[PDB]
Amino acid sequence: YLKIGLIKKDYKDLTLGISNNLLSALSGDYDGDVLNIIPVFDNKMKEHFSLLSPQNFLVDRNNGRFNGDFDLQKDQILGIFILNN
Amino acid sequence: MEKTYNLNDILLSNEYEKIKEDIKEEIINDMASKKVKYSNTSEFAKNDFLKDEFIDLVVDGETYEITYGNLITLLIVARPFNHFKVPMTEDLLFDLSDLKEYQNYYTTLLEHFGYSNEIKSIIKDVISELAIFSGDINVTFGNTVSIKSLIDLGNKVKRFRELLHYRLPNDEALEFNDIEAIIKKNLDEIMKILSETDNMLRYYIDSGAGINSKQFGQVLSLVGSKPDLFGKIIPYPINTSFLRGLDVRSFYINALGARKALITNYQQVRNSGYLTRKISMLLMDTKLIDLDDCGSHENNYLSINVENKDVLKRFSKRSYLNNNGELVEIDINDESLIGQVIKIPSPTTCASNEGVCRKCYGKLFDINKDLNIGMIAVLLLTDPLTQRLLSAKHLLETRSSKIDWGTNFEENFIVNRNLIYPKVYNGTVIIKEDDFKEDEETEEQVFDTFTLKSGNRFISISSPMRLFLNKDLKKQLDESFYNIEEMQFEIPLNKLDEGDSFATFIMDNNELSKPLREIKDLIETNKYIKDHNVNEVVNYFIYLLNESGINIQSVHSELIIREMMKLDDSDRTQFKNDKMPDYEIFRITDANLKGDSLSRSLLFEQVKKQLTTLDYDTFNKTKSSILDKLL
Amino acid sequence: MDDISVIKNEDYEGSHRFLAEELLMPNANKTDGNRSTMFCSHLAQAVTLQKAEPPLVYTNFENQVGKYSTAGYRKANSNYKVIEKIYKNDYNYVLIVQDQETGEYTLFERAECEFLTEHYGFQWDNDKIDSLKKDDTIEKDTVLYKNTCYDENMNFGYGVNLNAAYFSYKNETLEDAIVISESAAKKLGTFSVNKVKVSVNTNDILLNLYGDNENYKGFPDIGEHIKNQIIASRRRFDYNTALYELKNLNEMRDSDTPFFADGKIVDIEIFSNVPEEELKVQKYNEQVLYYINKQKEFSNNVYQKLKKIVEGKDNNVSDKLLHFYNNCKMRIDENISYTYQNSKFSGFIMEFTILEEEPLNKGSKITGRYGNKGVISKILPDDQMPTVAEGRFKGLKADICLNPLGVFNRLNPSQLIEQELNWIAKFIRKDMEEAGSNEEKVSILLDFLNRVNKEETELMEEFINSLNKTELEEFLNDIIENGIPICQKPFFGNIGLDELWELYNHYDHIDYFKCEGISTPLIIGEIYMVRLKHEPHSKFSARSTSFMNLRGLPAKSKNFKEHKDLYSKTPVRIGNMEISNLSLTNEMGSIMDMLNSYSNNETNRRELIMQLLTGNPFDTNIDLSDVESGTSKILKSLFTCLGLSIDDV
Ligand SMILES: [Zn+2]
Repeated sequence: YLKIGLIKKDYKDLTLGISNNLLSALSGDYDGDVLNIIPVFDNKMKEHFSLLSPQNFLVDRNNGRFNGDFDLQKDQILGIFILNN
Repeated sequence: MEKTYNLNDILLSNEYEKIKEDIKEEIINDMASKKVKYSNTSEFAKNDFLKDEFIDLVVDGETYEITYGNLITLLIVARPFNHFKVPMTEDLLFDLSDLKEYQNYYTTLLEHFGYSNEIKSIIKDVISELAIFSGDINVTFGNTVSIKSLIDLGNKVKRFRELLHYRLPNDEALEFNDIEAIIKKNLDEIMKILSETDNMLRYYIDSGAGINSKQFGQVLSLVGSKPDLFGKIIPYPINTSFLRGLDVRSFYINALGARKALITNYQQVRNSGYLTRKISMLLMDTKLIDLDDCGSHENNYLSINVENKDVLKRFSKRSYLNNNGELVEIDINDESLIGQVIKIPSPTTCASNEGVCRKCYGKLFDINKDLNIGMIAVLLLTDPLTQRLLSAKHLLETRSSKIDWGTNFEENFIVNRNLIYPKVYNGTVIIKEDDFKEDEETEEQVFDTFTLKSGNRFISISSPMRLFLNKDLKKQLDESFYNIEEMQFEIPLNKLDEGDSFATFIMDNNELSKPLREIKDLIETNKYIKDHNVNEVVNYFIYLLNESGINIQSVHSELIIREMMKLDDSDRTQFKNDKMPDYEIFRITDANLKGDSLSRSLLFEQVKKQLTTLDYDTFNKTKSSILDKLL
Repeated sequence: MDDISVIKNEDYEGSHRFLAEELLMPNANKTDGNRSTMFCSHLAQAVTLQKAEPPLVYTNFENQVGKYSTAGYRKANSNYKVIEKIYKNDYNYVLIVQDQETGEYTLFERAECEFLTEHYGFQWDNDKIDSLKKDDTIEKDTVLYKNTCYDENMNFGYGVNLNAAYFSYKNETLEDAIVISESAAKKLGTFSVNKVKVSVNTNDILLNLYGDNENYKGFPDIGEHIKNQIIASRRRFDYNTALYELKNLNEMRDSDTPFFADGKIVDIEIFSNVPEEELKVQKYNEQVLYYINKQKEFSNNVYQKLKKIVEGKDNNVSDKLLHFYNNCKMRIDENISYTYQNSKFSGFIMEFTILEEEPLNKGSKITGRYGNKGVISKILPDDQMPTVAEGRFKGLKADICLNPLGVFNRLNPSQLIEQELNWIAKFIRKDMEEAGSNEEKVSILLDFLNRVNKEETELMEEFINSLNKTELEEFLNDIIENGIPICQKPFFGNIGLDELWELYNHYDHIDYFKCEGISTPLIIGEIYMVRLKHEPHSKFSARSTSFMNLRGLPAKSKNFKEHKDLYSKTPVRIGNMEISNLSLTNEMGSIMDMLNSYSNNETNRRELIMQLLTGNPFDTNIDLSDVESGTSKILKSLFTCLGLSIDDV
């Protein structure tokens, strides 16, 4: 359950700009495969489907701990490692 | 850099954001100004960056010495204390150099603020900000892969060049397991050289990102033996590395492996959806109720064997009965439970028909009560299993097993790869006519026990692996190498020219997908289910999960197994009685078909037999489901 | 098993008979089988490039592939003499020729573009056939028209050469993504051709979308370009609605049917079953009458001019020429009737060929020759990219930037090899430029080549010795600026690790480039890049309300194929697994409301559309009815016919 924050200003550009940390939860990569978008209109439906928001998936349901799928990807890991070590 | 920073004062001050940005700007500008120098040797060059310089941090009145980059990362990770205006606590601190601990911090954060929605928002904010700064570090401090890096490291360290130019000795005979051990030794040495010297690839291998030991070792050193499409180990190994070159035979082996990978992917695309569909359809209706005690009998709580550490890891936020007789939480860190069998309140023994109680699910209830439980369980089981299957078969690997050929065989014969060679080309090999049996997969004749006569002595040999005789000797077997009086084949080794193999054998490696397949079989084949009871199926499930490496908590697996079983009474209250009620465990397909829910059975499989025949007792089904609303 | 024992390495020595597609991949010895399979698929997924260049690092088997593929060039196998040239359009004409040896008569047609399927096609270089006039001579080997993939000397190139670097650009290269400069984006442009048919009947009339008050044009002329992305629009005419709807025929109305396409017209063909007199009366279809008369005049010309050739008993006419003459004679013949899909059509049918140049966009996939797939993440200004500011190579910028994380894990070392060889080639070219003696230049070049591929060195020695001094100077200069060709054959003749070791130890001066603002010294070098067919326009779909099926449930329509719609408007399916995953939220009521309002129930859909159309735009709260869904009705009817009826307990 995601939120639109920007409308792209170019008619030629037709690509959903998704955050990198979202890749692991989707179990997907930038191979060009198409993702499906279903807009949610009703406010009650918004509060009901908010359980699929990234915040609710931050807590890994197996261990009750932080989900590593929403943590840093390997490139971000390289950056942070260079910075701190 | 100001040498001293007060952590709690920066966190409480409203100038926190601009201070973070100023530190970030200073670090990135200093990195852009300077250039990295690689010694490519054991000694490390004098590269002075702003991130490497140390600073003193004042936290709760104590001084901790950390780096400047550690400071800016700590400020990013300390957003909750600026949001809530609460002082930074020294227990909420860790080694910012070790990345693996970061997750732990986050977890503690979730526990420290009571799993508030606001603390979750702050975690997401910290992740976003840290990612942006990671991108900045990556663009300013570049990352690059090139061949000249390895070439220069080999220039400085000759051992690296020797390993990169390594070739397995074709002068002397080598068995498959020795080849595998050679690959492992040389690859470990390569990784050690990469970690112990200042090369351009040091950050990759030390960060664990961008370097896989097996693939990178295939690139640098020998590739090794590769399997066939049918899972049989191909005899001729790939001596040269991909960078060094390849041969036409090696190219054929490589293309065959690639075709195997594509075929595997194609078939798993079809299998995964079916498996996950069955399990999800069964576990969709699992529920939870807020009742502390369901009345389940303490004797009815099933038992589990704490055989190893992983089995103890499966049970977290799980209850167990002490020797006083009182229910008490399980602490995973305690090793006193190992080597013991413990009876635990289990979801499979819950006596509430409305839903699982707080006791049988555990303390995790409050965490997972927002979402559907059975769906969480089925997803947690189905994602790693399918991903592991696909990745394991896509990563073509050889698992050669050591063979004890025997004293007679080893002293009178010589084995090299898949080839059997006579030490001396004299004497005669006698083989009994009946012992030339037929192998099913080979569709050709094989001999397992043969006797060789040399001089006055007659030796008898039995081969651990089936042996295919050489083609030239087999061609003349019936014409001139058979004695009808004795009903035995006598083959003179004198006829065989030197360097010609006496026989050949095939070897099948132990694929990495066997425990995962056993998981799937236990769920579907019903072989283990019919003979065994719940206490042993849960242990088999946990043991197979450890064998496969899948990390899923045993509570979800217990739910998966619970939904498969059907009570003969079909009433949960019977679990409140003294002894376990009558039940029968079924396979995943039969569970919902033989179940009591109309919607999950009609919308699943075998609509024809359900509507036409009463074999599934479909007309008697009256139980409700959420899936009923879709009808 | 031991079957592979039949493969003898000695038998396939100095041989490339086992390689097929891989022949176009340099250093195929070093790449893994998976990446090679990806390359074989990419060769099919490749698109024609307007600025195609021969590969800098090549296998020399590429020109053979170009020659034996017959779809890009046309060769007049025999010696011909141009009998005549007749013009259908300024962009399309026809050449009638005669074999000087055999005496048979044959035909050659020209056009600006060729269409393969869907929106895929390419432009032509018709300069050789356009230079031909009447009574000219065509030789036994002559390229009458060629694709852009082939250059002037028939060298074949399937992609461009781009300066690349392995770099992490603000985490925009995560997984596998490419950031490319605008200047490099210009070189990675392709053609898009579409054959769109608009059918007009007596009921519908065209709209004056193009032109002024004096001139009525419903569709662009041959040379004109498309405006507002609409080829035409048609209104159904009925006498009851004619008084108000027909007025203001210049502007669009909600009742009109529009047809969408973008580019430049290059050929229009109109087939009319209407009597020509009625078209003469109608002002709105005057342009159709003009083009109809143009086609009829072209056919009259071909008849008048080729009757003697076709009907001469002591003459031989090719079957193509005979069929062309017969078709034109049928078109000029009286009582001619055209049928589409085995049915006589009312009115007329217009077929437009539209050609445009589509450039590189975000989401477009470009790959190399070693299975290195990549999706363009950002197209950035060429200044806002790694620039080197140290040494002789100052001012050089990276055309593309690739992910460096898992280059080793992908088991494709040939990428790095090509980059390294073009990188050292840069230094060789600079050393050549600094020298003032031509002999010194050829000495440096032959040294480097002998270090790489010896056979190319011998061939270049022969080629240089054969050249005139002015031709040698041109050769040297263009090599200095454009680049040096290096030959790395796929399996035999490639440069291994030890050869690169020798090259790196000899040229001691060569070192990593230090770039502005980047701490890590990196390497930039030219590698080959090809463009794949998959693109953001390929699978884009956006449906709000579209045609409903006979069962009252949403379903796809052929409108996008007929160019009646701009985007697909194709409905997504919510799978059973998707329902299971959505069931994580225990609000089954909201999921059922979603499915009912979007698909199952008509009343809920109408209510949703009305709430969104009128009410508060920023706060949308809907109340839905509990009327049974149409899917439930279909289920009820089917089970009733079965003899069973589901009833709640
Ligand atoms: Zn219970």
